[PDB]
Amino acid sequence: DIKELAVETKNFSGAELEGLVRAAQSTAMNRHIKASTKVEVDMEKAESLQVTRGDFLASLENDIKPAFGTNQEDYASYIMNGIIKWGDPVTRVLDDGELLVQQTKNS
Amino acid sequence: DRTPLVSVLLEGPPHSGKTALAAKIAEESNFPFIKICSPDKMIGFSETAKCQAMKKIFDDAYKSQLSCVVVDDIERLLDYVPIGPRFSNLVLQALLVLLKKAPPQGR
Ligand SMILES: Nc1ncnc2c1ncn2[C@@H]1O[C@H](COP(=O)(O)OP(=O)(O)OP(=O)(O)O)[C@@H](O)[C@H]1O
Repeated sequence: DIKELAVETKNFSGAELEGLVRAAQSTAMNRHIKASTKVEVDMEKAESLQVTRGDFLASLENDIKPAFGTNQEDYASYIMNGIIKWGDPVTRVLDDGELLVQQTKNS
Repeated sequence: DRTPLVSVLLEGPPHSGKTALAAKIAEESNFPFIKICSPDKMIGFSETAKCQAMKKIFDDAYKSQLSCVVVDDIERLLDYVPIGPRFSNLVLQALLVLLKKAPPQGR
């Protein structure tokens, strides 16, 4: 589904969007090549090539990384153990943050 | 797994023989990478040089799966003297910042 990728790929430029597709394509072709003692294309299943969502997800998580803005590598470090609701104040703080951001957007 | 960075302070009166104990513990750690940062190799340096040297020593420790580092005679490292008092602020800030920087994930 294109919409998922469009939403998820934030801060990307055109060139990186092309590179993502290229890397995704490479994966199946690699799935069909066995290179252990001599490069040997199969050709017994090369008439069944398909590109699935898992290839896109893996390529997103491993190969291509944008060069602008904040990405997952930062949020991972700063929020190391996540947030746990141990009481009331957490919700109050988050609600105040929501109010402030909404005010900034609208006013 | 939650705490990839721990630290401890050995303290006591003078001539109690503490640096030797730290060296013994480090040697018994059996970690692959062991380094000792001591003022003995920074005589006459300006504070900027000290900052850079400490930064380099620490950076070298981010490229291993297990590391142990020893800081020796902190007071001499800060150039402290009771009169005034008089010390180096820049190095103190460097240390304070550098005791809570987690390494690259998984080390
Ligand atoms: N049980 C022991 N514990 C520690 N050091 C010992 C012990 N037995 C012998 N030694 C020796 O005593 C000396 C201790 O000197 P050391 O430099 O460790 O003291 P220090 O506290 O660092 O000195 P200072 O406080 O004056 O800087 C070393 O030679 C060490 O090998």
